Amino acid sequence: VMVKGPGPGR
Amino acid sequence: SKTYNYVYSSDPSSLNYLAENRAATSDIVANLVDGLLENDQYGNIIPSLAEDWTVSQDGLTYTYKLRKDAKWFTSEGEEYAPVTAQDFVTGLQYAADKKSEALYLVQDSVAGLDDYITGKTSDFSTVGVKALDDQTVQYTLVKPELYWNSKTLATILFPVNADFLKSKGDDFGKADPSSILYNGPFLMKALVSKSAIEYKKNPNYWDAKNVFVDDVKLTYYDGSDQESLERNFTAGAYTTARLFPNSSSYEGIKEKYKNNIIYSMQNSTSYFFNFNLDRKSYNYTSKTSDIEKKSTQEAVLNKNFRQAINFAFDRTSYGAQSEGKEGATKILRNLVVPPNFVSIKGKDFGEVVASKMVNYGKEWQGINFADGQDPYYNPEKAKAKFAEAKKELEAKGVQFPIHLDKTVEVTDKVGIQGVSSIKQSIESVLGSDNVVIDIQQLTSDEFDSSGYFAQTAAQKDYDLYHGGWGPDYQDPSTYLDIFNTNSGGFLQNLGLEPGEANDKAKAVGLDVYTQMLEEANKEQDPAKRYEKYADIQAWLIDSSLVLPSVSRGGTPSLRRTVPFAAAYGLTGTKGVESYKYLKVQDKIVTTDEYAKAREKWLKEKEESNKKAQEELAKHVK
Repeated sequence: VMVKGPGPGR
Repeated sequence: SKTYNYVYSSDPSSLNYLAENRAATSDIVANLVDGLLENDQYGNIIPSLAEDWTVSQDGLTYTYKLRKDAKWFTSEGEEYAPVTAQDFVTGLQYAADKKSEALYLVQDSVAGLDDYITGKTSDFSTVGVKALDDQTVQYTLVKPELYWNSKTLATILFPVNADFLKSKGDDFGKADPSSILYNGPFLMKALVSKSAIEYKKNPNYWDAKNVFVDDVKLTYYDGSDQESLERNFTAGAYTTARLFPNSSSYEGIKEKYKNNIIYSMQNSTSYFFNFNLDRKSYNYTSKTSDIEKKSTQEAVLNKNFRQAINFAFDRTSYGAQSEGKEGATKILRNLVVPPNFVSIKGKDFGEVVASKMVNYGKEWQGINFADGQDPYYNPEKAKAKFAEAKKELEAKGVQFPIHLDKTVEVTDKVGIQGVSSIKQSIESVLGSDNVVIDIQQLTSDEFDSSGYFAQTAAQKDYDLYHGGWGPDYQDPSTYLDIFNTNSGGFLQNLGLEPGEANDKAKAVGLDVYTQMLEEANKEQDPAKRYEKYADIQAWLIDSSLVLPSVSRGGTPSLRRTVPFAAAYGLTGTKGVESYKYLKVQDKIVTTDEYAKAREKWLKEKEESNKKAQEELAKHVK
C-alpha cells in the first residue's frame, strides 16, 4: 500500500 | 456510549477499494468492508467473512466457506443483500476491468488473470475465481504461495455486490458514503473533505460483539497546530494525543504527564527518499535554466552522486525535528524491508542483508541495518563519493551546484523542519557550491497533485520524494517488487512508467533489478527465497535509488485507549487501520501500566503464533 506522512494517526 | 475521538490528516481521492492502492483509501475502507480473513490482537490470520477454508495438497486451490449471517448494508444501515461467493468473482473481475493500481497482488498469481487483463482471452470464466455455490468461493493459483491467505487482507481481494455495482456505474466508489455498500464493523456517517471522518458501529454486523466503540470521530489536522493534540486531549475532547517534544509546551507537558508518556514500537511501514529519474514537470522549482535542469537530470542517474547524498543525509538530525533530541533515533529505519520482517534459520533479514553488502564495495564495510540508529551518515565518505560523481558529471558538461527540489505542505510545520534538516545536513557536508536542496512550500492542492495523488509519472514535480510503503502480504517481495520496471507500484514516484524499461531505467540498472526479482520469486524454499531477496535488498541499498529514513511508530503519546486491545497485523489492512477490537477507558494509561501490558502481549503473541501454526495443518485437503 502507498503511504503518506508519517503523521499523527492511531 | 463509548466514543473514540481524534484526528485524521489524509482525505481519500475515492472509496474505490478495488481500484486504489493508496492508504488514503484503504485506511478508511478497513472499517467498512471485510474480506475473507482478518487479524486478531497478535497478528494471527483469523476468520472474517470466511468461517473455514482449505488448500489443496499441491498448494494451487484455495476454497473458502462464507458464514451465512454476513450481509451487505447501505450507509444508512439498511440490509441490502447477503454476502455471496459471487461477490468475490465480481470484485476480481471489476479490479481487472478497471486496471486497479493494486493488480500486482493478483495478476501473476491467479490462473488466467494475466491473460484476461492483457487481452489474450476475453472470457472471465477462464480466470481462477469461481463461486461454487452461494457460500463457497474457490481460487486457483498459477504456483503455490504460502503468503496467499495474507493477501486476502488487501482490499483488491474484497467482495462487491454486482447489482449495486451495476446500479452505480461511474458513481461507484466515489468519495461519498453512499458510493459503496458496507459489510464490516462500521458504517460511515460523515466524510467531509478537510473536515471530518465519522464512523458509527453497525449493530447488525456479524461480529458486532467485537466492536467496543459506538462512534469514531476524526477531525481534520493539517499540521499547522501540533499543540492542539495534547490541548484537546487534556481538555477531554480527544482519546489520545501524539506528543511533539520540540514544542515550547513540552516541558510543561512532561511535568504534568511525567508518568503517562507512552512510546509505540516501530512498525512494518517503511519510508525512504527517492529521486525523480525522469522529471517532466517544473511548476515547482528554483531552477531557471535548461542547463540547471539537464544537470540535475544527469546527476540523479549517477550512482556516486546518489551515494554521496545518502552518506550526507543525517538521519538523527532529521528524526530530532519531530521527536526531539532524545527520541531522535527511535524512528529510524535503514532498509525498505524491516530488518526483522522475516528470519533465515534464526537470523533476521537485516543481518543477512548486511552480510551480502560485503560484495557491494568498501563504502559499505561494517554496515548495520538495525532499526533505531543511523549507519549511513558519514561526511568523509560522502565527500569522497561526491568527488567521484563530480568528475564523472563534469565530463558530460554538468554544471554545479546540483539543485534538487523537495516539496512540503505550507501548513505542515513539523514537515518543514524535517526538510530544512535534510537541506542543512546535505549542504553542510557536500557544500552549497556542490548541492543545493531547494524547498518548495506548496498548498494542499499543489502538494497533492504533484506527488501522492499525481496520476502519471509526468506530473511528478520534484527531484526528491519522501514516501513510503506498507506491506500487503507476508513476503519480502511486497516491498522489493515496488521498483520493478514491469509493474512496480512505486515506479511513478521515480518518474518511470510500468512497461518496457526506458533509457533512464536502464541507466540506473532497474532492468537488472527486475530480472533479479523474477529469479528470486521462482524460489519456493523460504530460507533460500529470503536469502535471494536479501541480496536484492543489498543491491538496492548500494544503488542508493532509495535512501531509507524512518518507520511509523517509535513516537510518544498520551492515551485513554486500553493497551493491546486492538487488532495488529504485520501486513494488510486489518490491523491498526481498523477500529474493531479497540477499547476506550476513563483513566489515562500510565507508562508502567503500558509496560506491563506490553510484556504480557509479547509473551502471549509467541504462544498464540505457535498455536496458529498448528491450526494451519488442519486446513490442507
